[PDB]
Amino acid sequence: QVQLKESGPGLVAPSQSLSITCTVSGFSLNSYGVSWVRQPPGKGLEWLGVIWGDGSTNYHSALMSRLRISKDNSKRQVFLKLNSLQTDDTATYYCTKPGSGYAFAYWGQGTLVTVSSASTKGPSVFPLAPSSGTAALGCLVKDYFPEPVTVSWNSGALTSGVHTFPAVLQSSGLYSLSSVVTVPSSSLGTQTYICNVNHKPSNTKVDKKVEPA
Amino acid sequence: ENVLTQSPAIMSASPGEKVTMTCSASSSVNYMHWYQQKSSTSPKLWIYDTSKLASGVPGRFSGSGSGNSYSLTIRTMEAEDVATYFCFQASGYPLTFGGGTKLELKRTVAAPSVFIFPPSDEQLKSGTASVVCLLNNFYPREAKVQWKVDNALQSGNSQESVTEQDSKDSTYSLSSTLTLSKADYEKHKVYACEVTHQGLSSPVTKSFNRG
Ligand SMILES: CC(=O)N[C@H]1[C@H](O[C@H]2[C@@H](O)[C@@H](CO)O[C@H](O[C@@H]3[C@H](O)[C@@H](O)[C@H](O[C@H]4[C@H](O)[C@@H](O)[C@H](O)O[C@@H]4CO)O[C@@H]3CO)[C@@H]2O)O[C@H](CO)[C@H](O)[C@@H]1O[C@@H]1O[C@H](CO)[C@H](O)[C@H](O[C@]2(C(=O)O)C[C@H](O)[C@@H](NC(C)=O)[C@H]([C@H](O)[C@H](O)CO)O2)[C@H]1O
Repeated sequence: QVQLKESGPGLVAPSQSLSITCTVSGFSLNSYGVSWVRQPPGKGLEWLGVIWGDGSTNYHSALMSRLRISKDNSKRQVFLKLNSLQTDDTATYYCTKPGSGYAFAYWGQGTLVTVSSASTKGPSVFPLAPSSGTAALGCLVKDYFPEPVTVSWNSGALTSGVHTFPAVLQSSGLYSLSSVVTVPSSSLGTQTYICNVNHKPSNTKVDKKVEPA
Repeated sequence: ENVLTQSPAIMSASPGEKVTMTCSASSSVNYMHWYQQKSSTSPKLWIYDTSKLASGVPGRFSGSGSGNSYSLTIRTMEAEDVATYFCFQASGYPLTFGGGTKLELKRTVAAPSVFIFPPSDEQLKSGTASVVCLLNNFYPREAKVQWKVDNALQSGNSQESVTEQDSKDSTYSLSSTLTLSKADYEKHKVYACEVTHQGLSSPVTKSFNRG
């Protein structure tokens, strides 16, 4: 089974360099090319470059030679190095394997890179308590930087009826979001509801139990 | 470079309706490929070599074209087809993507369910009050949410967020968050959000009194 996974920094300062590793399995890098794609926030897909099985490379010229791709077959790793970052390099970066038609048949999950000189901030998590039969309850995830945060409920056991809202940028320059779920009011006496919040840039992991006030 | 342009940029289709979207290239290509992206997670290969479906793609999808002119067609729109679709050429360098067609499902009107949440004691402790109004599972997306504090309409102190269409029921949900300092929060008693939506005969108000 073909698999790719990116690992990179979430936050990098303007004029510094971006380094991302793509770790692969299920195919030999000696035999197959790996491309890189990015998606700026709210925008479309941009092809950045490729390293072929033979190690030859091709880059989008718009990058002004700031990009290099390299790889080490025995480590099963492909490396993106992008120099002299500016604000508009902020994007989700993907590695991908060309397959059928030379189109991108398998993709990594993507890693969000934000270009900013602002400090990393972990979120505070607060409950959105069910009111005193369908009940709504949730978590408010406040004042974090950069994106993203992930939210699950009961360690992934609760998915039906969950809505995790896109983050909003506050006037402070920090993000906030809420996650809510609707559940039967008759479950409130027997079922514990915990939101699990992760902010990887700050290594923040919060589990917040949400109960009637 | 071979710039790819997609039309329309945004479209909506009724359930079961035929959908067609186009990709135009600035220079001729031998083959066009297409991806489906849902909620900004990894794109999925959908069609390759103009008309060949990727594994697992349902038969209601097809692709066609030649030269500079390509299209993607869905025989019958289904709720699971709500996504953004991107064309892509790999016939010459640089490899290029079109800007995307966002495809939406036009379903029936559904009124929101409305909930209001006061700030937690924990948050007040630290000096800030966030009051949250939730609009759950509604259609269409257009909704008006107004905050009133002691019956005075608020302005400039709230922000909204809206989900993508739900994968199965195709509705939206929306939050509106009112943010005040603890001090300003304690200058008032009644916090209310008023929701106007085409699914509701008249506006729906949810409120609480501090206490
Ligand atoms: C061969 C070639 O020129 N490759 C180019 C590639 O050209 C394509 C491309 O532009 C597509 C459009 O996207 O159009 C043509 O291809 C047509 C169809 O898309 C395609 O599906 C079809 O495939 C046939 C196949 O050829 C038959 O063998 C098979 O039986 O049936 C299928 C399905 O019908 O062929 C159609 C044309 O007849 C073009 O030919 O374009 C890309 C850019 O997008 C590159 O320019 C490709 O060239 C690569 O160049 C580098 C050097 O810069 C390398 O030489 C690379 O070779 C390797 C590699 O080192 O990575 C050699 C490896 O041995 C090989 N691995 C294996 C297991 O064979 C890999 C591997 O093929 C690739 O990494 C992709 O995973 O390639 C060249 O591929």
